[PDB]
Amino acid sequence: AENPYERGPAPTTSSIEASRGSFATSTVTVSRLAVSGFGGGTIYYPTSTTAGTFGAISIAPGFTALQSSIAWLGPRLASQGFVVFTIDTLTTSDQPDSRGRQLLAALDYLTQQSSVRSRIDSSRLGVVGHAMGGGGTLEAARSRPSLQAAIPLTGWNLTKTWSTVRVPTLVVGAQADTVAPVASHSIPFYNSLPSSLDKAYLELRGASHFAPNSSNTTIAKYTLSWLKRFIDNDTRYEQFLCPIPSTSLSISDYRGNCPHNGXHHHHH
Ligand SMILES: [Cl-]
Ligand SMILES: [Cl-]
Ligand SMILES: [Cl-]
Ligand SMILES: [Cl-]
Ligand SMILES: [Cl-]
Ligand SMILES: [Cl-]
Ligand SMILES: [Cl-]
Ligand SMILES: [Mg+2]
Repeated sequence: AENPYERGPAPTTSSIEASRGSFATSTVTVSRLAVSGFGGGTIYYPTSTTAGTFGAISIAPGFTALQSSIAWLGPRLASQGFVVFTIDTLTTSDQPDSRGRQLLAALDYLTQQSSVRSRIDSSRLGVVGHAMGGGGTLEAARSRPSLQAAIPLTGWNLTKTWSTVRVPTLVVGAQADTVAPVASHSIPFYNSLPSSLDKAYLELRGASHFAPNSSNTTIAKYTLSWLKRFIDNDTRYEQFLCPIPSTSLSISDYRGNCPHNGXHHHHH
């Protein structure tokens, strides 16, 4: 294809909302004892060897949480054409800066040492995270500007200013979140990102802090579209991001610049 990184069939509303994409997937377990730098995890990967190499992401949980809290993202994203590494942290009490470093240590294990490293294009990587792990994605993106995408889900971080981030970032907030309220976390994060950066804010209507821990089609479709657009440079997914979505039962607020790779809109 024109885009060497394009994978899978042309997307539709149905395909980006489905619980699975078109790629068969498998898993590998990485034990705590096999790695240094992070708490092990689970690799979800496309099994096909005829489609080319894939981009990859690491995903981190929040304070006290285990990888089971984010596991549903594994098959859901991997089956759309990504290697997805859901990790445990060294301790459940690790703070956002530590989670950020562990996201990066996990990506380096994935691309340099893991059993699927040959299936990955190590130049096309991203980070996703929930809660303090979402705070970790901003920490990781700030440190590693070569990342292609960063997605904090209901993120928590005492640092509110992210004006040096150069990684395209989708900030996902939960409107009713009382643990990491959007007014003091997600929205400040989004507002402090550079005006020149490809970025978006997605607010889940009436959602709690725990919405990212259960199957959620709105989180899935926009996470997928963002990862496709920026890890794969896949302009077939631009249609779902630009013009920005209108508010709905699932979406209470959306902000972002359009078009990508080139003005800011906001729907409330
Ligand atoms: Cl539609
Ligand atoms: Cl459709
Ligand atoms: Cl491995
Ligand atoms: Cl870098
Ligand atoms: Cl700050
Ligand atoms: Cl809450
Ligand atoms: Cl909708
Ligand atoms: Mg890119």
